[PDB]
Amino acid sequence: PGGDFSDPVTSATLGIVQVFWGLDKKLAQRKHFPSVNWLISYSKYMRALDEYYDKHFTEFVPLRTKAKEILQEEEDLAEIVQLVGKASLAETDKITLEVAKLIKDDFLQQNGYTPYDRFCPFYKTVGMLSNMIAFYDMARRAVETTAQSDNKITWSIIREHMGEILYKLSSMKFKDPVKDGEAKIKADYAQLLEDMQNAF
Amino acid sequence: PGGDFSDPVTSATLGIVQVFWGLDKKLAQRKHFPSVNWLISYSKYMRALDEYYDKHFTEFVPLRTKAKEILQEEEDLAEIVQLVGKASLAETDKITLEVAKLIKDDFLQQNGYTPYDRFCPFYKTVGMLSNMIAFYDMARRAVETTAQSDNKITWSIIREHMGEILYKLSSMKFKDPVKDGEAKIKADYAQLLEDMQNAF
Amino acid sequence: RIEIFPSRMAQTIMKARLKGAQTGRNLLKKKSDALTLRFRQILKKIIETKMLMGEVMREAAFSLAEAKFTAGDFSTTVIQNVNKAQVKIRAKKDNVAGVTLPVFEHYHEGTDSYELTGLARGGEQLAKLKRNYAKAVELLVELASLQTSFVTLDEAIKITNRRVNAIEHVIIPRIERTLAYIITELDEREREEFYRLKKIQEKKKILKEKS
Amino acid sequence: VCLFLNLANDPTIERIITPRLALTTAEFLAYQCEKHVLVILTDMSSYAEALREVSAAREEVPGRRGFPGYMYTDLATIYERAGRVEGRNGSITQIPILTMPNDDITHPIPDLTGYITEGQIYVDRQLHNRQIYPPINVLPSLSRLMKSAIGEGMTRKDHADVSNQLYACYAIGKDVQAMKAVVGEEALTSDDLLYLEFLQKFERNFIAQGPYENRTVYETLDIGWQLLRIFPKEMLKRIPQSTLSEFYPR
Amino acid sequence: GKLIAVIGDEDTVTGFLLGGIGELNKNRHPNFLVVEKDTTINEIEDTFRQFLNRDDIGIILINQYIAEMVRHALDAHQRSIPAVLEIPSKEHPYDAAKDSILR
Repeated sequence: PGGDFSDPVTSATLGIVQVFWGLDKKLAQRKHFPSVNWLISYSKYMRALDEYYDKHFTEFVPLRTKAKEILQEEEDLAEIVQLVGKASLAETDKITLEVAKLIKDDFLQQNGYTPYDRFCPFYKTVGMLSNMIAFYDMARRAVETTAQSDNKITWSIIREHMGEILYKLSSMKFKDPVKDGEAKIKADYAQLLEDMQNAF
Repeated sequence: PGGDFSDPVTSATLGIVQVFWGLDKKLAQRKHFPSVNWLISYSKYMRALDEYYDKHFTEFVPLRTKAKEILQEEEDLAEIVQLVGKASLAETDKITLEVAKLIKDDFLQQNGYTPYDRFCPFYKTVGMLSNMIAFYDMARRAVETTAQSDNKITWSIIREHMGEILYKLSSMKFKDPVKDGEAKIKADYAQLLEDMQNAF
Repeated sequence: RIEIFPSRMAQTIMKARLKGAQTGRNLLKKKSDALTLRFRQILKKIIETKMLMGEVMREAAFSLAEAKFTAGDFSTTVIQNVNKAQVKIRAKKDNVAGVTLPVFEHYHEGTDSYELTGLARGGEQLAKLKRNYAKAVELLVELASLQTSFVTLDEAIKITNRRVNAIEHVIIPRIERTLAYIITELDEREREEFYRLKKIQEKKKILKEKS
Repeated sequence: VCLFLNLANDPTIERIITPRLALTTAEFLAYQCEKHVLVILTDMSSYAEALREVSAAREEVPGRRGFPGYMYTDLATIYERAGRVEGRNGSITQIPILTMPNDDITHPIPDLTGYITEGQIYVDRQLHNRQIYPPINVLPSLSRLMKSAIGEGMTRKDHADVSNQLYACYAIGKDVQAMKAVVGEEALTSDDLLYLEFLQKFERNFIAQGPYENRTVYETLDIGWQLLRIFPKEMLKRIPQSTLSEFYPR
Repeated sequence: GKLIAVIGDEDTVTGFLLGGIGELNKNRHPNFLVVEKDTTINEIEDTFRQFLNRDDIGIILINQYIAEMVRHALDAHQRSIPAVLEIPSKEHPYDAAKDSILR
């Protein structure tokens, strides 16, 4: 009642169940579907599933450990922007807020009535997550290795030069089940553009 | 720790008892022992003890009236420094923030397992309090009457020059049970030491 | 946006958090008025002395013409012979409401590099053209002292004006709608205790009526 | 004095019959023997726990915060035994002294007496820890029938204006007292320095008076004019010139 | 910042060098720049970048007629040091450039 999770029905249920998909109303006041609040939600089959995950998708457990770190790093800095402002941030934090905004818009948002996002098989899930985190790790080396000395990459030159590549990252959700093997290739075909653009 | 003054056990008790030594949890988290905070604690046997205090320890009553003023003058100024900073503070105000900090570490702090602070007699209590407020009264005397014409120290040259004398005030809680005579004359020793410094 | 659980003790805690935030406005708003009042009076000192240096530099420019009428051309003698500076500045510090203001102070380590300029034709129009321009750099340092105080004040009164409004719009309404949640949730416990205690009294009359 | 004790040992049912006893004798001395009686009721917060205790003895269900629902009627039976009547020269006035729990005015003991009484006097812990007796702050305190009390025939003519000016300068002087902390002792002007020197003498000479000094209402206004004389003219805007011309030059 | 810099004009700098603000350390640069009729807009922009990056320069004097060309370069400079002033020319009187910071 009232969307409050301090309820004798809800709080009694959370002591019994293992998975909790907390739906947020503010994620429904904007059209962000599904509305699962990634901060308060949890699962308890983590240790029970990684024995399945080192057999079929052998790279996915290091991915969610960073993707959950990026989404919490955004929330710890979102309270700074509304009080202090966006102009006073560092460069390792402005790359954090924009990759996490790419995760919330491409990976987390999912239209249920469109013909392609009404069902997403798990190779498409691990596939499009493996490129949005490698892009986060590649943009880390552009800031951390060239740190202070040279007139370096400061991420303002990234967003104007990667405008074709960011449009590839924001369009990975459009892969219908009319292709199965080609979607795994285009996940790496988008990666080879991501491979070379950090060199140039 | 809880239901500070609105709790049926505590609220019914304070309408009956005369003395209330309120132990603070915040002083206990910073390991300030004893954790009796001086703002919400009270005693009501202050009119009944001035007949005893005008007979046996006649120095005491004008000191306890002033020592409670300095402890709140720091409290009303502690909320100033955490908002705007110490940089625009006055000089009659900075002489409160050092002596009140000298009160909270020398006078109010007391170790119950240390073999000399496990029981502090009342001549030792009136003794070290009469020096920490005479130090406050002489330093108030220096800054106020000599102001804006004479080149009098605005507390920055005092705090480094009294570094041996401020060590004598902070080490005054160490005399014991192995003296009473020596402990009494050392308070008069440290008082005549300060009378030469204020003659400068 | 709510913060913590209602206990009858959190209400006194949230009123203490509200009390510091209510006095976090007026203690910081009046700082933002003390900064703006000096910021507005420096701008009047900016505008007044900027039309005052325009008259001094006009007088120094007419002095220049006079010197050239008397004394040849010095547009290569003066330019070539510079080695060290005769007028220098040292940055001093000032403050208003704990905001450190950079300010400039001028001083002359005077070794005159134009001690002998002219000296055969002119040299009387010089050392009063020097006086007309050393008085000009006397004023242009004093104007630049107000320039560097003006430019660092509004970039330090913007960060104070944001800290006031972040309290007024983000922190104070969040505490106040937290405190409204403490009141209605504590009223909902009192009806639960009222319904339980009235039900006991209704059952106590049932056993009394049979017995 | 008709002093009525009631300790914490003697029964709690006797706390209910105690102000009914005290106001019965204060209705016989006032407008049955025709004299002015001042009734002091303390502690009026300790009355209501006696009212709460006999309520649960009758197996009655407690209302808001444990206190009974008829407490606004029960406080009305003893607060409204006051005032003065038509054909009788006596009167009766009440000062019911009560302590608010956890300094909360939203509590029903200082709230239900606020709907029915005519102004409040505040004893604060801010002035008490500053060693000021009596620790009464006058900014949130108010007397709703003080316009009627004072006047020309009643105390003297300047009472309505010296209290209006002493309240104004204390409010302004409290605001500049924080700017000495956060802005600077040098940045404040000469007039704001004068409000600083007013507040240091207002809290120590006007409010602080000691537990045995009986200042009359004429000695009170003379101390109030000494603290207004430190200000020059044309700042005392609450006092008209018809009374400011006499009392200021002295 | 201990030096005063001047970009000025031809008649402007020879009055200010007579004031005593010129200084030549032969390693780094001269602290002034005479701007004549046949110098490009780029050369004014490099020396403006020189004086802003130099540590000893605390004040930058410049005529506003010369500052009208490098106006895009000095509208981006929003620091407290070095101060930049616009002084009037022999021909060109006055008004613009700091009130962009305050309208």
